[PDB]
Amino acid sequence: AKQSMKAREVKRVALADKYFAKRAELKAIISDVNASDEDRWNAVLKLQTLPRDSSPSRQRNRCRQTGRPHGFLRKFGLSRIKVREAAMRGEIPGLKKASW
Amino acid sequence: RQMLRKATIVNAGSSDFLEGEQVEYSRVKIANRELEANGKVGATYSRDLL
Amino acid sequence: QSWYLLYCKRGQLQRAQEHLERQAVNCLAPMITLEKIVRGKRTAVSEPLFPNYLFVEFDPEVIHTTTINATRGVSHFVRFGASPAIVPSAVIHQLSVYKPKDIVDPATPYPGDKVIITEGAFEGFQAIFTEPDGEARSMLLLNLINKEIKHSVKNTEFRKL
Amino acid sequence: EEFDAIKIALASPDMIRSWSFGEVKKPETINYRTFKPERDGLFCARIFGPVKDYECLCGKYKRLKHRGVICEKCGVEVTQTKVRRERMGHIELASPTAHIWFLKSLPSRIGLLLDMPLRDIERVLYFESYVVIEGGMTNLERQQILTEEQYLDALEEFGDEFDAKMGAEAIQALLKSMDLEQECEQLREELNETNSETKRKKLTKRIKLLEAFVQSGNKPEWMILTVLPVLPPDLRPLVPLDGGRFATSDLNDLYRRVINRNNRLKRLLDLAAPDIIVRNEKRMLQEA
Amino acid sequence: RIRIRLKAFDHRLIDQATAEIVETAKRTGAQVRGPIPLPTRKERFTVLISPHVNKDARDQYEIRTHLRLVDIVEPTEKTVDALMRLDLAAGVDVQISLG
Amino acid sequence: HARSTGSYSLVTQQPLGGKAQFGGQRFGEMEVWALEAYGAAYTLQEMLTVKSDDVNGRTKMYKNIVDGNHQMEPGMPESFNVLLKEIRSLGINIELED
DNA sequence: CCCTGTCTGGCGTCCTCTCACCCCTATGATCATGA
DNA sequence: TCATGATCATAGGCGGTAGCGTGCGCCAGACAGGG
Repeated sequence: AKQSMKAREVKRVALADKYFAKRAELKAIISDVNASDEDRWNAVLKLQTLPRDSSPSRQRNRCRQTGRPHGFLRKFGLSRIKVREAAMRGEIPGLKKASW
Repeated sequence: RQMLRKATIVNAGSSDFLEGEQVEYSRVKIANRELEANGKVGATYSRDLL
Repeated sequence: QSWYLLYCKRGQLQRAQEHLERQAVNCLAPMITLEKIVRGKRTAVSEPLFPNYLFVEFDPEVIHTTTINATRGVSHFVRFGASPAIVPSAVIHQLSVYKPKDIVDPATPYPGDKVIITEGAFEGFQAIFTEPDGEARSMLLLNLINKEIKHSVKNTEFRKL
Repeated sequence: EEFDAIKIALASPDMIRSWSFGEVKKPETINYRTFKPERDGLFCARIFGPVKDYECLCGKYKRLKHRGVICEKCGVEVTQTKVRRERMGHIELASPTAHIWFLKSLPSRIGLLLDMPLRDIERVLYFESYVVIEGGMTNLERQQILTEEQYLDALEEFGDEFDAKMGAEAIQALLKSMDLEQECEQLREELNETNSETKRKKLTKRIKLLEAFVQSGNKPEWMILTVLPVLPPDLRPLVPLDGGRFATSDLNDLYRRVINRNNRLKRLLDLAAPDIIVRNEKRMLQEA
Repeated sequence: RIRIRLKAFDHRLIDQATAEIVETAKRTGAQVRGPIPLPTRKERFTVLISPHVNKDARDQYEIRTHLRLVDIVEPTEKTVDALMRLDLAAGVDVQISLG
Repeated sequence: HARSTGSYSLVTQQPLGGKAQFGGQRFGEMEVWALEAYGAAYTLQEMLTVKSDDVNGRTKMYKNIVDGNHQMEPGMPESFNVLLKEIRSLGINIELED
């Protein structure tokens, strides 16, 4: 992937980090059935106000080395290609070719 | 010889000494030897015995 | 015959201050309580805060000092100079009642303190009194590759075994 | 190794901190249950190193293929005991302290640096007078030494912007507020203009000191110790007399006295000094 | 009683670690429970090995996390305290838990 | 009395003094002057670096003597490092340039 | 400021050999015996 | 069972309600006294 994409993501991550408490509180308010209607409306409008990159559902998991969006794995934080390279080169602990 | 080794300056001249400084003799002799060898004016001295 | 701060000695006020408070003599020192687990036992003693600093009222000339020397209360005057300096009594005059700094009991622990927790074999590591609950026993505040347990130790032990 | 010169100079407190591997804080030397030393007194292990070679105090590393890693229990880098001959520690003095070699060597370098006789400097450094710093737009000068009644006068009439201190803090403020360029220019102009033989000899000695002090890289406030070094523990050895006791060397006694007096002064500055009281203890520390 | 959960990728290494802890226990205290083998976690992964496109071309890796449950029935003064200074070989996550 | 290689003192790594302590004779100051007065330069260098003070120098010397190679690796006196630590333990900053 | 007295800092051989000496006193705590 | 007395072990810097110091000598350079 490009440098720019990586930068965008980093930004998005930063924003998620920043606004977590507020966004979660707002979600809770909106959910809370034992609450005023006007308050709920205020909450949903307030959610709208916050930045979009603040959402965690915006950020895409990439390879931590290449930034490749597809073929990702969570345990390793790497795309399939780089993961395989890692297995071969010995740098992933415990990982070896499996047969059964 | 090792007694009368210091010296005192009278005219500092074109070097970087003082009027009442007590610098060692071979230092001021090489200093005005390298001043006087070119087209300059050296630094003159006077000896004291320690 | 007045208030004067003197570097003195300790703990035996009432005799040199028998010489003194035989008169209307005045004496003072800063104050502090001490909770100190001396030897397996918490002890509480509100003793003077300072070392030998102490305010005594007496009169210099007619009563010469070498006669009175044979007693405590005598390291020497507050001087800042050759002469025995006339001291202010700031506490007596404008600063009567104090020590709201704390009762820290200088360097002796309160609950939650971070110091040595075990000696003998397992010590070589400042494990922690997450609570000096009661000086008795528990299983250490130890931390390896599991849960952080708290003290492993008996009465005189959890601190300096 | 290879070298062609031995340079000598004054030592900044950052230099004494950068020599030092730790800080001595307590005056105990040995445990005398075993002879394993007390942390972290004069003889230490986590300041100065292990007593035995590759023999960690806690003991966990003793392999030929396991060298370089430090200990975690006692935190003692399993190395050699020769390093207890070269590691130094430092003491953080609670109040600054005048070095004696620049105060009473006859001539006094602090003396004919400040243009001030030695008796006034001794009466300021031992907490029995007052010297003036930052005199302000008042009747008082800069290098004017005072007494108790005169400081009462100057704090009644001028308890505002006037200032004056005493002890080594006052000498440190005098030496730090010294401007060397102005003193060089003023002494050169005076010896151009005054021309009296007593003043000639005295001021040419003072301008020799100032040119030798400006041309080098020293600073005047480094002559007042803030941080004091300790000698490494092999060079001040604690000999046994084969009788269960240690007739100690004189150095450990001296360092033990300084650390006792300094810890008591830290505790007395902690729990507040009784007004005109935080002075006797600093006099005792200066004299130790 | 002290349950101890050893986890590692290498089984020989974990075995070595189990042994060593057992020795540590046995000298100081008494009645070590024993080194019980729990099930191993075989976390498998499939990946495409081609850079661009060959879907049937694949490699299947796995990580075998091995578990060893060691238990100490009587915690004494000396025994529990031994372990602090007795760190184990690396790549072996231990997990002690008293009670 | 005679001494090839015995015990060494603790604070300054020089041999001990006396006979009951198995010690070596003091090569004093006037003998240093008397070897400056000749042109003996290597004799004085081993007389106050190899034979006396420098510990790595004297172990190299002992290996070289029992192998037949008469040669000294000089090094530095360790007591000069003690002088550096005692002057350095004041407010004085002594160093070694270059 | 120009002497002239006082003051306090420096310094005072080398090498070796032998011997002694290198806290005791006071206070507090614990144990045992007697009432 | 409780209280008192005796014995043993462990713990710090003139000792005292002052005064101890007193039998080297020269030189030298700064600090200050007198005029």
